[PDB]
Amino acid sequence: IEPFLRTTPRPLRLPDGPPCSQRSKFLLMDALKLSIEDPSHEGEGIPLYDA
Amino acid sequence: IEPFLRTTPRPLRLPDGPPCSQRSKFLLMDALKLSIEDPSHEGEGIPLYDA
Repeated sequence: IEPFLRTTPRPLRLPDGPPCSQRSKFLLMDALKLSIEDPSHEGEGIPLYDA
Repeated sequence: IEPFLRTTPRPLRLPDGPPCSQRSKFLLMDALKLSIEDPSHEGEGIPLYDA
């Protein structure tokens, strides 16, 4: 058993290289939306005409 | 020339018979509406889908 002291743990060594790139399926914080208002008398509109 | 005094004119004689009936092409004072609101994105809606 080797004892685990307050000086034993070391930081994780992150790899080197060129910076990572986005891989999500859609934009997260850079997304821009075009918005419209749909009053009560709409129910469920076909996604194509909403676009 | 026969003079026209304040006792000469007589009221028009309206005809007799059963009471007259409506002949307008749409209801005037008995009409009822089914209404929907529209903001600004419904600009030129097809009259069939509005109905």
